[PDB]
Amino acid sequence: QNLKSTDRAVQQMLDKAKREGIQTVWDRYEAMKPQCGFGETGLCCRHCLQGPCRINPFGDEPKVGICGATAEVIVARGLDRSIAAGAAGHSGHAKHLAHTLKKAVQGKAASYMIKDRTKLHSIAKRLGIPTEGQKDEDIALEVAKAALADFHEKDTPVLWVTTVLPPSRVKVLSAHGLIPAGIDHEIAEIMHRTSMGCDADAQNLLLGGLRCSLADLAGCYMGTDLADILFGTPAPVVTESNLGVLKADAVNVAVHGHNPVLSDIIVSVSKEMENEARAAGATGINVVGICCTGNEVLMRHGIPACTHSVSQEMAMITGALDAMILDYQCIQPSVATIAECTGTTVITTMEMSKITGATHVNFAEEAAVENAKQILRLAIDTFKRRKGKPVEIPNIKTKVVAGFSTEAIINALSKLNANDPLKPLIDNVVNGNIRGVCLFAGCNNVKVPQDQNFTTIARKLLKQNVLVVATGCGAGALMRHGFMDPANVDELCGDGLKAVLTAIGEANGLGGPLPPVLHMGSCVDNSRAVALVAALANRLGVDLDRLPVVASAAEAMHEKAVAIGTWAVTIGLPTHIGVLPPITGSLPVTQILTSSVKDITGGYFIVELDPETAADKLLAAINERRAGLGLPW
Amino acid sequence: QNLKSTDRAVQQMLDKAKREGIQTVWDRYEAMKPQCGFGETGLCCRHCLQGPCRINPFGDEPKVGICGATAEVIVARGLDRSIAAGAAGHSGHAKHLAHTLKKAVQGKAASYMIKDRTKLHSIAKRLGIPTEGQKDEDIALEVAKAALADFHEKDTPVLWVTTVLPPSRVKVLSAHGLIPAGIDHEIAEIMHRTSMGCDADAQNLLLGGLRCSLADLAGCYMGTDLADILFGTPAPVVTESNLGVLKADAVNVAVHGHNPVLSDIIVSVSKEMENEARAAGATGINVVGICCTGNEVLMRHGIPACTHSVSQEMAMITGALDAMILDYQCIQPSVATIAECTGTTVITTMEMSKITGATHVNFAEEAAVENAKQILRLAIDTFKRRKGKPVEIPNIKTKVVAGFSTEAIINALSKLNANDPLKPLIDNVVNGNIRGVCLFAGCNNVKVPQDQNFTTIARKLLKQNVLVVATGCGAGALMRHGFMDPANVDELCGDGLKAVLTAIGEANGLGGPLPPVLHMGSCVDNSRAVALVAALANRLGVDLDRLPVVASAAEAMHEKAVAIGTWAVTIGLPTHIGVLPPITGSLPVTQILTSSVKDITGGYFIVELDPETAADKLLAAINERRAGLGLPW
Ligand code: SF4
Ligand code: SF4
Ligand code: FES
Ligand code: FES
Repeated sequence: QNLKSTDRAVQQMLDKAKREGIQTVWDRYEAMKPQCGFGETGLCCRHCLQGPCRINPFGDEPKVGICGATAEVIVARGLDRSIAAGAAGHSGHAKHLAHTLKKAVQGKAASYMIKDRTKLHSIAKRLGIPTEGQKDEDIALEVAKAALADFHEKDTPVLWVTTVLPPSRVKVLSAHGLIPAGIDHEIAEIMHRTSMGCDADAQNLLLGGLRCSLADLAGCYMGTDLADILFGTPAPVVTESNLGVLKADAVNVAVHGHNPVLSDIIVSVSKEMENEARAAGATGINVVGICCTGNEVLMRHGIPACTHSVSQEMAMITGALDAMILDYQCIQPSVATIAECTGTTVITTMEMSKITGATHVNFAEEAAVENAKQILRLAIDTFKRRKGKPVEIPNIKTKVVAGFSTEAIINALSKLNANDPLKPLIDNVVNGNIRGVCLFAGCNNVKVPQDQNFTTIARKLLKQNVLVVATGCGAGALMRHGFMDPANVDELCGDGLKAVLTAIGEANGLGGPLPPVLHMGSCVDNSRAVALVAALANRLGVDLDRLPVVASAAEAMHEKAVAIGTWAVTIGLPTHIGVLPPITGSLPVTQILTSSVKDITGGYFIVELDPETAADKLLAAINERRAGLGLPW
Repeated sequence: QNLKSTDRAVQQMLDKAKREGIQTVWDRYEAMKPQCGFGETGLCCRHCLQGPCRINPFGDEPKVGICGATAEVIVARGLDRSIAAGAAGHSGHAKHLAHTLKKAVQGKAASYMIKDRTKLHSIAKRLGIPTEGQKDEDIALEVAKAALADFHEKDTPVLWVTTVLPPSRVKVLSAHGLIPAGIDHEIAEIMHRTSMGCDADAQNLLLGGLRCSLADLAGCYMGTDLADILFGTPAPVVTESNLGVLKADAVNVAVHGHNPVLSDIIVSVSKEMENEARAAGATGINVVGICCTGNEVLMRHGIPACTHSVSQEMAMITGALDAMILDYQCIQPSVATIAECTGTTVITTMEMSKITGATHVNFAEEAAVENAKQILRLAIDTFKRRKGKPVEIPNIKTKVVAGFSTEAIINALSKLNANDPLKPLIDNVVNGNIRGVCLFAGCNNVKVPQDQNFTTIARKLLKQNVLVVATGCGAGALMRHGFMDPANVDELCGDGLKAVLTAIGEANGLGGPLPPVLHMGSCVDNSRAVALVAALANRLGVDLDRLPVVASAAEAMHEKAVAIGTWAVTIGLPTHIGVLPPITGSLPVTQILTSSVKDITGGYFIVELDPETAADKLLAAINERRAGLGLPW
């Protein structure tokens, strides 16, 4: 099973699924092989009913689409639609939160409130909204109005782009026409320009893609900002991860999907119901996280993470998962079928994300607590049906220190330099104790043995003194293999990095170091990494494409991950992707994305499927940035 | 060549392309066969980087997508993305016009103005904008603001849906949650819900598709409304169509694409430049139309239509097409390559729609006349380079009576009943002289011999006394085969229909009938057919799904045509599609779209590739509607 996942708890559940005849994502992948090489290379188009069109990567006809679309047009149009789809997910999430904040401060949803007043006022100031003499509720109404206004054209560009990057970066982007006019405007323009008989110039198409990726960045930053207002900015927390966080004698409830509007309410209402759960024979309600909504409640509340991404079905295979509470995105719809076998109650809550065979409980913010109780009573009832049944929870978990919002990182660093917190970090980049920074982001993918690329690359970079930060299921991969446990710093980190993590941790009273990898949150919380990197660029007086900072979507899957990698390139970072995106069927598109975009944004994709080679390429990119700043490397 | 096109002028140009070795759309189609059956049936998904996933229509594995997506989910998600793409095109067009109207009345674009003041005031009244005591420019600013507001959520739904359908239809749609909240909002929600791990219930997905199709309807109606304000509501005109409208001794300039913002300015500036063209040896500038922008200037100015859709390359093969002036959508990008062979100057004008190898002249409304002169001077220069070269313009053209906006149809009918214009039409539906109404819409498709389905179906329906109306390239097909020439009424029309067309035409002083088919305009002007049908429903006091009115996208191609067919079903019409959409790989999705949607909206798709059978099915649908109104049939 280690060819499927490097996670031992997942391997144990794969053996249970095999002997019980429960088909998994890995079995469905095997059944799909060999996969279509036209789609794998990007040389397929179904944008009109004259299709499907395909182009042989090599050889004879077909060489061109029926309408005359070349390989470079077809590849660029498909990639642009993936970016637009990713932007539609992250910004759908953000829009949901904007509507929740508005309802809250209009008195329409009393289960929600302004929890981080400080962040509300800072966002208002950043956006140019006056706070002096204003009621918090009125400021929040104006922030929610500004959030919603960024979805459409108006007399300003998207402010969750132009106010969150330094002016010199905005200027570079504006000079190339890359600043989005409106988030949903750009998504629709992509769908228009990529439809039949429209845009048919690869560079033009890909510039539109870069712009739409910044609409995705705006949605991510907006979702982090609004979720911090509503639910609190994360601070360092200690918890655990992997399937051993399930407890046979508790009602085990996973929150899965993306939006904390849902998750966060499940967490508080579940403790409210301890006594009812005990009344049912359970010790209590054990809320656990899957995917980004799990990361949201891990970061804010220390809720333990059960699993992530490709292995999500394995939580159900234990037999102990009484409920899986879903909102949207990244939920394998197989979970509704598996539930018939495992007893789990799978519950959808959002009207635009239903799964045939799952129970639907409409969630309304206006009725959030009651809707939550309804949902948790189904969970308790499911716990009751499994009294007497043995379960197989692998007794495998790791310790996880997390909660490293950008505010938390700056506060930690301020213990070493109170009035210039970023300076101790920059000092150690300059003296070589920190070689650079790498952000691990994005998914697992069934094509890659689960977590192998994240852990292989992260081990090489940590030994070379790279400060590693992580989000989403990249953070999930690293947490489940111990990279968020400070007890593993000696094993994993180079001496320079160890010295810095230890100095910061001691100054923070820890009696030891920060963990090897800093968990910066969910995938929208890649925006926190942008805030940190923009702050470092501003403090140094250089643009982002001069910093020794890189990103790696080492096992990417979702259209959202393609959008994140594309905005990482657009804001100026060397950006590794460890699965093949469907671009290899066009050399000119590949050359743009891996080379000539350097002359546009200064960032660039590094496509590399072999993780040791990827680590070497990421180190070379870091070291090239060091050299360009005149630093030793 | 008649297996490729039923148009004799196209056949002649196909012989010229063959002996000159110029590859055409039909050759690229042959080179693509056999096409992929997974894509043809809809059983392919590339929504994440675990893909491509496919499902065998029959047999053994693969049976399910890697994430667990079933065939019905994959088929429904692909269809929903096509609807969203279509909505993105028509509403991109509409948004462009809204911005042009705003610029015009703010003094920012003096080449544009309020030409149809009457329509401006009626649209304002329909939208609820006050006109009394207001400056036309202020009313127009408020209409343009309302147009732009319909792209995003606000305190009202999309008004270019709810104000253009009768209240009883709005109520039906609202009861099913189908009224769009914002045009670009719905497009983005589709892209979100269809991304990996999101919506996975076929009925839920398809309800979202129906709602997004009404966003496309709103974009079409908004684009017709705004283009009528700016450029005038069409009234009946007489012109010609097919390649014989090109003139060897003139500078031949085709306007191609969709938006009249461009086309309409080319038309007036070209007459301004007669003397310059004569100075170059030409008799003048001969502007001709291709595709919908050609339909826009045909309807408003009587500009002759050269060709449409699948045969658009053939205009260039004549050797006489000096320039092809493009905006966006439905332009085969092959035209940029063919131009190297034919001498034509292909000029793009919109920054989101470029074609490698074509000259780009940025068009700005603020500089429209100067930009137009620049463009037409390239055309004159191209004419000069071909002095001495023989050309081969087929001497084949038809007479075309067109210009039948809904206002023009009502005015024509008012000559028979001044204060109740729709009553003479309804009287003749009741007495059986008019069996029903059929709208032909949408594209040609290289899979169908060009125009064969439109003309075969239209001949059967006209003999059975159906009033036939047409738009877009359906109108193009029928015009090029003589269906818009009143001299062909005796040949084509049943005695009842002939009597009505003659009575209306005589009352209009024509000394003869209206033409066999009424041209209602471009594809956004399918909204004119909606206005007529909604007016008839309102006058009868019944909803649209009780009228004997059907639609046929007999040779559909573009995602826009899929969106139009889907909103035709959503507003209550039986809607034929004469090519296979990628739904046959899911019986449950097919059953929804062809049968159970009748219980939701009262409309339904009729998929039928054989045109004689399609005509029989369309007549049965009309006659079932007649029977339900208690009428003989
Ligand atoms: S848009 Fe062009 S390449 Fe794509 S399916 Fe249609 S004809 Fe083929
Ligand atoms: S979304 Fe599901 S069906 Fe589609 S490519 Fe990804 S794994 Fe395959
Ligand atoms: S031919 Fe396989 S993805 Fe289209
Ligand atoms: S397998 Fe051919 S369209 Fe994907």
